[PDB]
Amino acid sequence: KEKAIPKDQRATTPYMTKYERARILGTRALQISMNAPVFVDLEGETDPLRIAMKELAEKKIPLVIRRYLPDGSFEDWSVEELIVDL
Amino acid sequence: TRNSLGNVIQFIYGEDGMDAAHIEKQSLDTIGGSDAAFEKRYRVDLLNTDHTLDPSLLESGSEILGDLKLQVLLDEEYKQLVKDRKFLREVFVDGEANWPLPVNIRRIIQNAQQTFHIDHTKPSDLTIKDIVLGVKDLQENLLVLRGKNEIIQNAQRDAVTLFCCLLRSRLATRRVLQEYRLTKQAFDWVLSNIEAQFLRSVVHPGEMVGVLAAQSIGEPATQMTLNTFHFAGVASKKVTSGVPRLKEILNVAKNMK
Amino acid sequence: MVGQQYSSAPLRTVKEVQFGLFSPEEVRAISVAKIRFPETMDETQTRAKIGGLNDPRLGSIDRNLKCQTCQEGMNECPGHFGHIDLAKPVFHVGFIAKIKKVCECVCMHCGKLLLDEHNELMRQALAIKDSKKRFAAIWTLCKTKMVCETDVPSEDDPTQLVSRGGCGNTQPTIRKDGLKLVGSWKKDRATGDADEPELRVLSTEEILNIFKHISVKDFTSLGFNEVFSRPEWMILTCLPVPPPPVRPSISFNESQRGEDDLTFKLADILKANISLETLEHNGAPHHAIEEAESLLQFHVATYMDNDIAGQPQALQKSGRPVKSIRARLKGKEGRIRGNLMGKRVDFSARTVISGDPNLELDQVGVPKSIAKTLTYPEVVTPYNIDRLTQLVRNGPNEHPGAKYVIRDSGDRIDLRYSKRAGDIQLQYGWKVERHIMDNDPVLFNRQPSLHKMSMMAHRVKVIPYSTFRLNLSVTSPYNADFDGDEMNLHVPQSEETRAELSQLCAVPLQIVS
Amino acid sequence: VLTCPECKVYPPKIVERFSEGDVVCALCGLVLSDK
Amino acid sequence: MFFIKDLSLNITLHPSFFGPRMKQYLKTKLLEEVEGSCTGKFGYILCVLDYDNIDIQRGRILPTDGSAEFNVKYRAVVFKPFKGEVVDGTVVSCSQHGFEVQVGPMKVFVTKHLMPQDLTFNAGSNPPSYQSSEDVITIKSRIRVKIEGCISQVSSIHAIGSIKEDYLGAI
Amino acid sequence: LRFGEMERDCMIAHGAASFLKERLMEASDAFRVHICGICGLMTVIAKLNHNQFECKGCDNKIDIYQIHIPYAAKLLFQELMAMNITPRLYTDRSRDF
Amino acid sequence: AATLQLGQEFQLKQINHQGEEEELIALNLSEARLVIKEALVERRRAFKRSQKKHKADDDDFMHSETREKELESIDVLLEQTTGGNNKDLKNTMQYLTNFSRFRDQETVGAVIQLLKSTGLHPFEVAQLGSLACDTADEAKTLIPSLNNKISDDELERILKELSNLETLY
Amino acid sequence: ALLVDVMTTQGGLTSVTRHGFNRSNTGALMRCSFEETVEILFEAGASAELDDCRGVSENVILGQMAPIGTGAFDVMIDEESLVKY
Repeated sequence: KEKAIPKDQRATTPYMTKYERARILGTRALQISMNAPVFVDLEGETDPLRIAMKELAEKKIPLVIRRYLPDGSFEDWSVEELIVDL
Repeated sequence: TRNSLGNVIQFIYGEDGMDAAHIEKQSLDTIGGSDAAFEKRYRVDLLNTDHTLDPSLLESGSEILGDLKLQVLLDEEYKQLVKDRKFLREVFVDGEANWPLPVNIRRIIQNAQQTFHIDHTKPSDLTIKDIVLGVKDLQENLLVLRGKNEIIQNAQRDAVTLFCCLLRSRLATRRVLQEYRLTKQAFDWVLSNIEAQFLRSVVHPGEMVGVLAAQSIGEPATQMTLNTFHFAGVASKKVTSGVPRLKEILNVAKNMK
Repeated sequence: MVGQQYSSAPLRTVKEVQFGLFSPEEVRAISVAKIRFPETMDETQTRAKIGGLNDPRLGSIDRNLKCQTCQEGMNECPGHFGHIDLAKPVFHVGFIAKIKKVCECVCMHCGKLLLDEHNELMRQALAIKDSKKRFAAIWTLCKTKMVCETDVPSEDDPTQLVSRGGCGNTQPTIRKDGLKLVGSWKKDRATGDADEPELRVLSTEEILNIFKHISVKDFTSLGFNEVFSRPEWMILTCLPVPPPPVRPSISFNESQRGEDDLTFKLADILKANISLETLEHNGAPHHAIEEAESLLQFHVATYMDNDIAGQPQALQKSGRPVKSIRARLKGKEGRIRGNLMGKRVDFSARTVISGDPNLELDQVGVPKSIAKTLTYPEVVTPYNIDRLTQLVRNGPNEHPGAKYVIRDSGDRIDLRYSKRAGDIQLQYGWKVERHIMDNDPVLFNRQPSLHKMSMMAHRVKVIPYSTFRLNLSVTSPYNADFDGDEMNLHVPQSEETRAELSQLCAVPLQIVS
Repeated sequence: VLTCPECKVYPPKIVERFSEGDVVCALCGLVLSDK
Repeated sequence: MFFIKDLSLNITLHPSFFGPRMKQYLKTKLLEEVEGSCTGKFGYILCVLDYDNIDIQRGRILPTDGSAEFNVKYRAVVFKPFKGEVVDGTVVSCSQHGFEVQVGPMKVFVTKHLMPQDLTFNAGSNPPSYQSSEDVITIKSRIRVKIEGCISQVSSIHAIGSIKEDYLGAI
Repeated sequence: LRFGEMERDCMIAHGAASFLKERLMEASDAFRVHICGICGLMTVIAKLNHNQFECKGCDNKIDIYQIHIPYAAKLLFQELMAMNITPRLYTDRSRDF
Repeated sequence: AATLQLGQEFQLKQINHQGEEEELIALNLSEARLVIKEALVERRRAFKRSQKKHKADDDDFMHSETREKELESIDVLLEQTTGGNNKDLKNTMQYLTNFSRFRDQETVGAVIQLLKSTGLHPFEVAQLGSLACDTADEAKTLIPSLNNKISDDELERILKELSNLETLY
Repeated sequence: ALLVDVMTTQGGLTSVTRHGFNRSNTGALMRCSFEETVEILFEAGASAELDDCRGVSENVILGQMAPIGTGAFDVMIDEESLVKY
């Protein structure tokens, strides 16, 4: 647990890349398509990808991204606190 | 920028950390031109009749004249512009002005003029203090590297040097009040839009830049064969260039033709 | 979900690949069947001879009988290794140069390095961590000391001689003739004899004995390893025999088995070995023994590499060269560049293109039959069970429809033979392999794929006729026109893959190159 | 010997789908061996 | 032999169980999968201590299937013998080749070559047993067996023991 | 259809690892292999009906691992080992042993 | 473990999750049976408390009149706590109950104190708690580790005292 | 700029051939991928060379997920937000 960086000493970008966005959407779409509970008010949609986008819009995806520094340490960022451009 | 073993190839990608598709050709206006044109364009003086602001441009033009703090700020700005001219002429010894850079400031200013229906026939409600402080703060709010020790600070200033030079070149006080005639609302809008469009041009970690660079270099190499022999049209210029020259550069041949 | 079976061993991922070399002890311990006969299959011509090349303990490739060692079908048996014992040690064709180089750098009698810590140049060489340069420098330095020094001047005082235990004998000069390593002794001029270097072919067993006598400090200094890479192992004594998976037999009919080249070469190796053995115990003259050893060395050398410089090529009975192991891996079509970096795939199509001005920018027209052949494994959930049920009822001969139904347990029901298009009731977690339907992402490309923008994603629209459809503005990134060009279509098979094709490679996102 | 574990009918009726690399029982449609 | 050890396990939770009650599902999965199992590295898994004090680790969603894998550490009481161990046990079945003794959850077999000749097989007795001058061994008779070897598979461990020396048999 | 080297390079340029892995292994040739945890070789004999796992050379019946690799990689490793070279596969957490 | 060959997996010094060295813990039939019974009844009490949260009799289980009543309570406990899916646990518990030398906690504590007062190895102590030997030499032969380590008079005294401590059924 | 920096990063001019890149310190399978396969394999065996399986080629040979873009990070579950709902 020595690798983990304290929240105050986080020196990575506070925006989320396109790769992280695509990975998160894919994971959430798979979990929804495997009958996982939905955290938002579904309105007439039957596609897991669109419901994943909808959950992302209200920032309700309960996932955490771990970013690997080259030496081996890592930095943990919640999906709620990552700024997504539109 | 590193490799599979962890060896650093570049301490920053591209030396400024910018994506290759967020970069357009823009002209640095400080380099070229004679000293008289530079002095007329960028110098403003509140005590000499030669270089005063016409009071019909600034809403508070009558009262500001003769002040002391304002001329000190303008003098600092002009010293900065002079140092920028010296540095830019040190870098590009050829004197060329058009280089690729992020953010098209001209289009942002044109959009501000078109959206707010700015009428040039009326005085503007801007303040010299506000213009200078706003430009300096916007420079303070441009970030590519977010370290905390002095090394990262130096690296980040080195990265953003040239863009700060262009930004100072376009947003000079006389240019704002006399050439654009922006109001306070349009000025705030321009500053916010510039910061937002800059922050979206940084390169995304995870990008495989090696294969991108290799493909970029070696795609025109395929078409290079056709026009290699144009120098073959000059018999007395039998100098290797084209496919064989690139081959010799890559092989690091010890016996050139 | 690979193997169609269950095992309790945990799943893990490879992190390191530590290379090395077999010791003969390892070859013996690993092997399960000491091959003994130059024949494969019995005199009844119905079963393989036990102890032959096709011993059942190694395994079988056929789909009826199972392996004797593990009792598993041909789709689960990896294969097990045999071994063959050699009468006399044989040089390995891939380390002759290294053997000679390390032989010239070590005394032929005392089995020790010609230098030690006293010399400054040895300190410089031992200061280098890079093994390759270290060995190269040590070789180019110590190739010129033909006599071992008994006493060396002391570092503190050049007038003081310290004995290093050297034998003081004279080392030869070694040259290579074909597969033979011939030495020449240049006797000292003070001996009174002429300066005629006596020539002799060095015996492999003597060289093996010399190498076995080297120590650990010299192990590290030369650039070898104690556990994995001893030099004594560079000379062959036992030859491992690969299982029949590596050399599969192609059977046209019940009694028509065409065997691989590798098994023919191995049979010849064993035949020569038994001939040399039966001449060895019969008290034959030394000339015949030398000739038989040369033949054995030739066969073993050309079994692995068949392109050796300065030798004839081992030919087949029809005149073609024998495809050795090296020729399997070295080519462009070999394993590395033909079966591990690029390979043929499933769920793909290839067809000519055409132009459609009514299609949107990022939409591709897919023919009907190509849409009826490729599929997608959709998961049955509360939101789709009605449409999926109607799709299953439709069957496989109608678009839209389905072609297979996978249960929770991994079993897969072919909808065509099972009358149960109108019978199967679907549950939560089952999978329907349905046809590709409008607005499904696909990957689309043209060869050669020179740059990033030549492989892009698209949304499907099912159309009649046999061509693909494209918008007339994407033909520039593809460098493609419509006078006969064919392009390739690849279908993703998951949700993560679909999201990657829709958020990364889409045509809208590839406009500013 | 290859038999369907659900029909339990002897002798088993089996059809090989070569173009799909499958072995299929001709009664329940179950897929027995692949590739 | 009963001992306390520290154990860990990797448990995969299906995506359909992703809710606020995930800890309960993990606890049920652990209790239902681990208790009563046998591992050749640690013998039979008899019991798990401090059920309320189960240690947990953050999930790591697998990139291939979406099932969340968790690493769970705990302390457990387990049973495992060693070479040369002597254990009391209960006779299970009687045969001419020897006998079988249940000790804990395991079986140790003894072959007729591994007992002194004074013990003779009586088949006419009900049940058939081994009779000697002093010791009589039969069903439900406490018998001490010196375990000589053990064979470990995925789900069980068999043992072979000998009583060839003195002070062995009925107690 | 051939998914060549140029295609692999283009997919690396885009940055889609999952598509690459699915195309390479799940769509062409996936194989499951038991490897020894001590010598790191493919010599382990497994009787799956009786779940009997044995390493003959090292006398191992506990440390045995399941790995998912292509089939051509297994062929390459066997052909390498048929010439007295040892490609010894190891696991991340095998340094403890 | 004739020569106390416990291996790495069962070393005398154990490294716990807290990282501190501890003496290896060995329990005989009585100690293990009492521990597992206590754990099972505690788990049952926790389950009942949880059920009451979502929405007296336990004193009779621990105090058993007879072996048969104890076995019936054990069966009820397994039905209400285990689910009946674990036959090996039932067999182990039956083996513990049928051949438990000591039923009361205080007597088991007395046996532990008597065996570990001399400071013998935990393996030997657990073996002595599991095995009842009439003579010291019988135990010494059946426990080769006890040879050369304990005086015969002390072993005889311990064995006689343990035999006296056995509660009559 | 990247190509030039790669070509002159080892203190000297390293040509883009086998002599320059296939004689580097990189992984064995990576180097044997092109034009000198069997000899590099022989040398790696004889010197007991250790491969680390971190480059693209080593993760393509073994059929795994290379750390390339979407594969450069790990996705993990946050229990706090899940319980909070």
